[PDB]
Amino acid sequence: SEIGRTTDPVRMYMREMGTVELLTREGEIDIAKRIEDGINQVQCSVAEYPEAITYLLEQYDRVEAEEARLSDLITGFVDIDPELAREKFAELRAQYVVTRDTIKHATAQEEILKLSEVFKQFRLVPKQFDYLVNSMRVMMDRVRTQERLIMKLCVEQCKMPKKNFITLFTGNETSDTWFNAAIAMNKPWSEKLHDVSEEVHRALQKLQQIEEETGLTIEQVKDINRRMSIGEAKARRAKKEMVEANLRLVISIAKKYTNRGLQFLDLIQEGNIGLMKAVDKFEYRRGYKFSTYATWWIRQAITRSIADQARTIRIPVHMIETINKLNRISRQMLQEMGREPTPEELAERMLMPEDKIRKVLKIAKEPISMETPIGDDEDSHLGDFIEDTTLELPLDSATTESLRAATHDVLAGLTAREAKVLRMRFGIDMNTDYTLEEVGKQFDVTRERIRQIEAKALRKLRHPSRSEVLRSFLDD
Amino acid sequence: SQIGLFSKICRVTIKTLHYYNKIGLLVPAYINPDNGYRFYTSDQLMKFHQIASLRQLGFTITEIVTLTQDENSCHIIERRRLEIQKQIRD
DNA sequence: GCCTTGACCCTCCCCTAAGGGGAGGGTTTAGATTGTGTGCAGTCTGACGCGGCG
RNA sequence: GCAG
DNA sequence: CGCCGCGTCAGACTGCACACAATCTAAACCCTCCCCTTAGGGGAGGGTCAAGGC
Ligand SMILES: [Mg+2]
Repeated sequence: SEIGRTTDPVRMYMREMGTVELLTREGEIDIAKRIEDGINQVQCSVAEYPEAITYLLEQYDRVEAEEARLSDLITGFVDIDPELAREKFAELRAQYVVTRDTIKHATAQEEILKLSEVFKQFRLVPKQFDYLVNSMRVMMDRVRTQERLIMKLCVEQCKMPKKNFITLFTGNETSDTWFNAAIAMNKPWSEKLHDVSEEVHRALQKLQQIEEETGLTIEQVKDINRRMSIGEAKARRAKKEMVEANLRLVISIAKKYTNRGLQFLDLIQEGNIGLMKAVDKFEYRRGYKFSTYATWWIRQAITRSIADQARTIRIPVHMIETINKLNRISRQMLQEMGREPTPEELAERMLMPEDKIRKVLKIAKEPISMETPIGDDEDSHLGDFIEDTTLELPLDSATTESLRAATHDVLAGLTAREAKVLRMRFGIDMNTDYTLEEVGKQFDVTRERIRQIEAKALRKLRHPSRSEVLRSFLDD
Repeated sequence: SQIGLFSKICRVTIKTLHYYNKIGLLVPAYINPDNGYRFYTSDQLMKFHQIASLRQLGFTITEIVTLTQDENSCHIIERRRLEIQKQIRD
């Protein structure tokens, strides 16, 4: 189509963004219903893992003795007072204790779905719900890379048929009777394989703890993890359908922030991040349109990024808000008084001390480019008028070397002991100076004798016999 | 009751409640873990009332910790009585 | 002169009780709003190279 | 803006 | 394969003087950490002062 005719990233963004038609009032409701359907689907899948609801039950047991409050674990109930939640946790507890004692296998496979759809009633907070899902995630991910290294324990031995190797591995999972038929195959590969049949043992039996740790076996929670992925990827592509359809809301908001130190695309990217938060935190059951909430989050993200990354030397958000308040107060006083308000009267229009306002006024200036043309000459820039102030003048370098030579003369006009006491007492010809105790430990002498030595040496160097070379280094 | 609402209930500043938590004198009932927000209950106002009642008698903070945690401690209040009598004379 | 030696003495860092004050960081904001606009610059000519394009 |  | 459009690449050298840029928006909560308040105390680290003996 129009592809290839522009390189501007903002034209490309707008062109690619406009291919998504907006949502109606009932479109947002459908998409939010799909999102919550995905998250309750992953809820009802993880309810198949019973240690999850035991964790939530012992969390309520923590709420029993005020380890937490109720608002931290449950945000509501669909089918907020502590009145209902007591019988709610009784409902989940009664289902758990009736599901515990049953071991069978079609007899014990409806009780789990009863558990899941009694647990569906809980509108969990993101904290606990995230905790359970990433917990079961890391559990089967470690045992799953364990299964994957059981497979690639054959690749170190040989290259092997996996399509013949998948028919064996599943379902026994407590023994090597699936591995016993591998030598009934006896193609060359399955020679090498069996010699590592010992170092697979500690792998192939250790998931046998989880075979009784969750109460389930690995193929059941395998399908549970698969339906977990289906549910969360269902919610993820539904949040994406609500983010992509409100990308013009971001632009309508972000055009109001344009020249405040950020490029247009920086603003709409930060607004996009805020919009993704707004989608994550939207409740359609409040009966409000998506624009009313999403505007709050988009405004937050955009103004926060302007506060953070629009200035070269960054000032905090508290000082950003103080500067904004000062500028608004000042443009009101300028309109009233008909002139610029002096910081003294600006200190009574605001209610801050006057030197605080003076330093706030000193803060706000932005650094000048060192390439600004001076007088718009464009052959003379600001940066070539800036001198290096850290250098020392070569007259001062010549003076320092002359002073070193003079000090060497004067200190050679002393005895070795006094010259050593002075060369250690100050840092002369050394990398460090020393205390009286360190110089005394160098001479196995207590500190006051070193002090006396150094005093008499300073007395000698003060004389008119040795000090006319040195006194010339003190400017009169 | 968040710390602002509670600080206005008991009519003392926020930093005072921060301090009373820091020294372990008056601990919030429930601290939200990630934010760190302090939330109090009525049975924290019940203890702050006792704290303020003792603090209007000049009891030093450690003396209040002892007065609230150690019972039958009338020798410390009598000691404080003798010290207050000395400061009234002075 | 060479040393010691106990007695002083200085500066500096941290501490006191019960919070005050501020800096600098987090967080949520629920009527509903859904495509950037400068009243921009555009105004330099000539040589050269390369690539769509008939 | 200017000087050669 | 020859041609037209488009992009890129240049365009004197020293000096003074002058002088930048100028519009452009949140608030109410909470948290931690740091430094401050009296009237000096306590102590490490490091000099200093008369005395005495070698
Ligand atoms: Mg000029």
